[PDB]
Amino acid sequence: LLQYMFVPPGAPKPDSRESLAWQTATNPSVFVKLSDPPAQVSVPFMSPA
Amino acid sequence: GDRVADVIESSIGDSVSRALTHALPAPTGQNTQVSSHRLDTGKVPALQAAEIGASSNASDESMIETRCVLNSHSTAETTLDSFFSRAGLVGEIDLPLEGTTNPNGYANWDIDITGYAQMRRKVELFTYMRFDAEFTFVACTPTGEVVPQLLQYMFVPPGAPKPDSRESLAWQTATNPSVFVKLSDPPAQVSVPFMSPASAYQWFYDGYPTFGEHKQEKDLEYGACPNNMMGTFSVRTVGTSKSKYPLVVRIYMRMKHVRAWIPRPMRNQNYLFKANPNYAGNSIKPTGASRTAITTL
Amino acid sequence: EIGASSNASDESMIETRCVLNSHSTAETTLDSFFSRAGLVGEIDLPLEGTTNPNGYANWDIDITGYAQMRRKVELFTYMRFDAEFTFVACTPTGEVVPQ
Amino acid sequence: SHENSNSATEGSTINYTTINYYKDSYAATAGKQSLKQDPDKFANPVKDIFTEMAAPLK
Amino acid sequence: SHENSNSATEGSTINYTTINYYKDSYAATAGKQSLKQDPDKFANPVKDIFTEMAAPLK
Amino acid sequence: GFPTELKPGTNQFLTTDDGVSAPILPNFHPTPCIHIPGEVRNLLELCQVETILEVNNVPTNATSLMERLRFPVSAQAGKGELCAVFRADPGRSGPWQSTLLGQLCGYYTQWSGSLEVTFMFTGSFMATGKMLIAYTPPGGPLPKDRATAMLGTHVIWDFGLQSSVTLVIPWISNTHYRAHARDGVFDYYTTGLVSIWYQTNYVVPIGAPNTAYIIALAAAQKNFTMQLCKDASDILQTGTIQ
Amino acid sequence: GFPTELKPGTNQFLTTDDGVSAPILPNFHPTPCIHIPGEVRNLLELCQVETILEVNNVPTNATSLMERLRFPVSAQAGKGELCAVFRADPGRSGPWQSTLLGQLCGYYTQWSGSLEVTFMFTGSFMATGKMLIAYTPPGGPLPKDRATAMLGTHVIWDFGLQSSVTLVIPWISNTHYRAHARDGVFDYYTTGLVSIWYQTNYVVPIGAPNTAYIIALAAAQKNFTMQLCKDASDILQTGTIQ
Amino acid sequence: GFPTELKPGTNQFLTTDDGVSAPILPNFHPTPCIHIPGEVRNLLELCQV
Amino acid sequence: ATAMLGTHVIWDFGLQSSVTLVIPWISNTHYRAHARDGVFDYYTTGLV
Amino acid sequence: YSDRVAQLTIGNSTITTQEAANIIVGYGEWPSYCSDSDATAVDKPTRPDVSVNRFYTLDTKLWEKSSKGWYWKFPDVLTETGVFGQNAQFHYLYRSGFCIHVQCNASKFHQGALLVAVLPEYVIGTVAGGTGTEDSHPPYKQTQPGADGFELQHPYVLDAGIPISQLTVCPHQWINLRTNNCATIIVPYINALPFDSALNHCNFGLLVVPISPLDYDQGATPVIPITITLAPMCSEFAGLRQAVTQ
Ligand SMILES: CCCCCCCCCCCCC/C=C/[C@H](O)[C@H](N)CO
Ligand SMILES: CCCCCCCCCCCCC/C=C/[C@H](O)[C@H](N)CO
Repeated sequence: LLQYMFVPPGAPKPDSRESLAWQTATNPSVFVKLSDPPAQVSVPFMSPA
Repeated sequence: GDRVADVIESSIGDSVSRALTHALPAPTGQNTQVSSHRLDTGKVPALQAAEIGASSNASDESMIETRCVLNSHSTAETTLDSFFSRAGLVGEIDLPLEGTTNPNGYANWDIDITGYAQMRRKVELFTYMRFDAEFTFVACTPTGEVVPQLLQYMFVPPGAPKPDSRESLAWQTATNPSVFVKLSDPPAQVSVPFMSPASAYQWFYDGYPTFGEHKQEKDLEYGACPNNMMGTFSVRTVGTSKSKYPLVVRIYMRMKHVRAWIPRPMRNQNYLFKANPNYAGNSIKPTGASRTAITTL
Repeated sequence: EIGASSNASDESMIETRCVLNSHSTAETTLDSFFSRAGLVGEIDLPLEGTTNPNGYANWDIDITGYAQMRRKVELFTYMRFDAEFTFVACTPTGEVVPQ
Repeated sequence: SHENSNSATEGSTINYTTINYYKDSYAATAGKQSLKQDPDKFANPVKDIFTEMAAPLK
Repeated sequence: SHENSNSATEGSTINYTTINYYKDSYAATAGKQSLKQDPDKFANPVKDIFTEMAAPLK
Repeated sequence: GFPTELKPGTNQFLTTDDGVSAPILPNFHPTPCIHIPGEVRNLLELCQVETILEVNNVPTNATSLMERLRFPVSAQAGKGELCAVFRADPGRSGPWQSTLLGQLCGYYTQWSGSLEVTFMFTGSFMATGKMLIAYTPPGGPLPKDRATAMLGTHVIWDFGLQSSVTLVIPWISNTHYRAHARDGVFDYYTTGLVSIWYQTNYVVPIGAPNTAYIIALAAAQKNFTMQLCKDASDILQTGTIQ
Repeated sequence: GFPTELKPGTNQFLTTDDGVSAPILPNFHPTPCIHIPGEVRNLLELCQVETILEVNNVPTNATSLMERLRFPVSAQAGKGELCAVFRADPGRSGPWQSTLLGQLCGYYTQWSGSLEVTFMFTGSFMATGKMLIAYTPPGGPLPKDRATAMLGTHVIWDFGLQSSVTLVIPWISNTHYRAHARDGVFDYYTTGLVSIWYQTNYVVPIGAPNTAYIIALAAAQKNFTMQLCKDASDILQTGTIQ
Repeated sequence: GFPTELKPGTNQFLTTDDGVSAPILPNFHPTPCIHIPGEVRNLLELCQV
Repeated sequence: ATAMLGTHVIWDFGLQSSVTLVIPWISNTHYRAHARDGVFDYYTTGLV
Repeated sequence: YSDRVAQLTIGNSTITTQEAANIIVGYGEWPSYCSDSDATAVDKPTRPDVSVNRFYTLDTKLWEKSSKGWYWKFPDVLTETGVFGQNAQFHYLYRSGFCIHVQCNASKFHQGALLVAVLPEYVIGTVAGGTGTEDSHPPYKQTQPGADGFELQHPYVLDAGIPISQLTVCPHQWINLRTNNCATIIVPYINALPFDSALNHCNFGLLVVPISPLDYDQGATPVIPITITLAPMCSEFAGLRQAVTQ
């Protein structure tokens, strides 16, 4: 059971396998099993330019 | 005359809350009109009195010659729904084979959103909040392995019989909601309505829930509003013989249809306990980083 | 003695204010009170025991035999309803097996 | 009578447009929201407002 | 002739609005229900009702 | 085929979910529903029906159990002696637990509205008497004496042709709803205390009993509603049936 | 049944996905929402509310922490001495980290718009003084002297009946939005530097203090918006709660 | 629920399939697209150069 | 603390030198005879 | 017309001031009586009006050159004071907003600035044994100080983990000695309930705390007192019983 987490610029980067940042109270994260088919996500254009 | 005048005129019982301000639509950020130089006496925007208690009304058009800007930056990302519709960790339930913790494949968790700082501080920004919820339950082994086990999550509202055994009679669930999931299946997800007796949940109850004398005994019940104590949460194995695998259940809460009310300053000290704003007294930290001198960077 | 309940309203027992009550009574209906799945049967198929040992069990359908679902139902004498049955299968440890 | 009206935000000023499949409307999506603000409620809750151009204390 | 009418509550006073996918209507949801009550059936099944203001035994 | 994604929640079995499922019997028709007297449509219809309030609590000795349904009231040779007293909380233990409202409340976590407790005097016709019956809202202790009892909601009851007076204990709460008040921190949702004093005396002529009994019936008013479905507070099974 | 294909993404749990899921409580109705004063509808409503800008940074000695909320300003016996200076970057450490805007900015990666920093003078009424307050846009170093400081956006502040002047630091960026400028390569999104000089002097009569304090309040203008949701820059937990 | 059969092809990840998938950012709005000189709309525009 | 419980006025020293305390006609009778100084305290007006 | 000269008359009370800031209306919302659609109790409430709706002078702290600041918890401040507190004791349910007039005046050769703030649901935390390993709770005299109020343990942290660095969110008003000499805050009934106990629950907390310290030369006045005055508005009481206290 994996957890992919998107960490936008300035957000707390995980420094451990069990870091406190894995609570994901705001920044997007996905919980997938390897049994499940590939996780797929749509992403908007998010540059300041 | 008849009747008395000080009753006729009297505004006693006036129902509607007199609004000093109405809300205007702001889909885009405010546009900026063009500005020119101004050398006058009497018209002075920059000078203000903070004593009043109001924020600076001085607009940038009157502090610097400005161009025209058709601002179409959306303010949608900064709404209570789109700020709180983020599933965060609110609970971790452990079911080890043999340990100090629950060893019989039945754990009870009195539902407390706090106990996890990130989801807490974000929520603690407001004093009163009213919302529906979307709960997700992730089950696995302490290594993250997926195993063929069958759990039973059961919602036990206040007053309902709490399970005292892995094979308790309360697991018949004739009325109170329960969910039957395999660990093979994807995370169970459930929508939850706003079920407080009050119009909103409170993250802060400045008082006691009981009457009488408040000696040093019943002093720990200070700050305990039962209106946002929505009962306990129970997990099964299921029975009847003990499980074969170590299990971990993580609860995630997503808020929808959110309506917070009065704003609150934002925690700057380490959370230490659930439903209790205590803090380490000798380890008092500044709200932010600090530098060596005010004249250096 | 008559056999009727108190017709006395609170407006005539105490000076009362106006209350626009909008509390819903939907939660207290026979459908929303009985649309709760409860335990009504447990069928055992052990490998070898006193109970059924050949992987075939017969259960004459009896809602009772489980107090919680029973007492809730026993509130009324006559009931008429459609039903939605769910069958949960596993091992005595709760393990899922390819059977 | 349409469907159930048991959303937490029922009867509010806010105009939501949401998606739902079940009879209970609180199980619906967060959905699209109406963008209305009122900064003066918190930023300027004074009784007698003076103009931007005006000297507040006089 | 529309669909089957084999719900247990068929032909009753109650007005249900339910969801269904199969031809047999008894496989439908519990659905939304009409809120009607009749307390007097059990709470006041007397023959000659007297007023609230009245003395019952006279 | 038609593109679909499976959201979290699949394969789960929510016991209270109102979905559909496959039918075992194609074209089966239920036997026509004939008329049956006294149909129930809403549980509030039953909650307005009065039932015995067991204010007298004495298990001694499982033979004198029928005494639990009545008050002892007698010719007090004093003034304003306390007769009886009990909690107004319906879902709490234990006098309300004999009432149909009490058990039906046991299937719901939240309630709201006024309640009615009707007291029937079962003395002789020759027996007379006036008694105060006080409802003291949340806060405040057991009224030590009658003088500091009447300060709340009360009714003066005169014994006569009409056996029963009804004390309406109006919905007095801070919240719109009350969860069950039991029995520590959850006292926040208490309804209060009902006490019974002698306004004057239980007065009897020469040839009639010096002691009589009072029966208390209880139900909910018409502004009564219930909101959240819980399991019964007590499960009646030990350990396996049959 | 109806032909369907499962696209990649099934069984995944996206924590920010706005889908629906099964309801636990059929026909449950939330208790009616009474009126509560001061409802928040958009976080920008709170971002326009001014809060203390901690420009003075001294942890010494965790008892003199309250000094962090104010400037020292005194009767300089010179010309145009530097008073104080700080970064205009709101999401960066550290003076803006005391403001409500600073923390709310900590929940967003991108922002845009003008900002306002209001300075209140807390000296005696007898104390007077004029001071320059300069905003130097990105590029350019700390202004070594006042003469090469005024070359940017600045305001001349006169002490008087109105305690506070407000320096509006207008939205001056190349991009439409600014990510948090911290602290190496991401200096691309810096907002600039705010410095405070003595325009003339802090002048006092005979019987009044030679040293006074200035309080700086900060908030966002009305052309302010935020765009991308991140976690809080600092998590407040070590290591387990309760 | 609504009766469905799964046709062959489920759980497959076709790298060129133009389907939809879940969005990470609710109500995110891309920064407005200013004017940039010389936009390409079709690769044939470059093939004539 | 046990003085303010009656009719009172908070006076701030400033540009206007004088505040005026209006002691309103608070009597049971329509008129007051002179209150001096024993039994005739019935007609007292009070204390400032 | 002027902005700094104000007069506040409620019931038989009257406050004058010549050196003030404008009046703050709390959350931009005037205090009001409870509608028949928000209320839930069926009792006909008492609205005593003039007798209880009036100014009360309850405390006067001495602002010394090194003070951490004080606070009061509403409406526990009046519970033993006047005929307001009498109604709050004999009754179970209570509803009111307040008109707080904090006042403190000095010379023109004094300096310093107070921060008057009304923080709803001001829950107070304890120093957790200095180290953080003790789930202790505040005594009754700290959470419900009443008349005399309570001095802050630490002012930076607001004795609750929250920073005073951003207290100016909730309705506030500065008392800066060189401009104003009094603050005035009008709050409505701020609660998720139409009524509450008034003894058990405290709707909000008044936080009077200096940020820029009081200072003065060797002049002829070192005793500078801050005085707290408040006045209940649109007061309602329901659920009558015997007299009950703390
Ligand atoms: C199937 C299980 C569903 C469980 C439903 C639980 C919903 C509970 C909603 C959250 C209620 C507010 C949370 C409590 C507040 C804080 O944790 C403390 N009480 C603070 O004092
Ligand atoms: C695929 C298997 C479906 C099984 C269908 C069984 C439906 C039976 C409906 C319930 C009938 C009433 C239950 C019996 C009542 C009590 O248990 C006892 N008879 C009481 O005397």
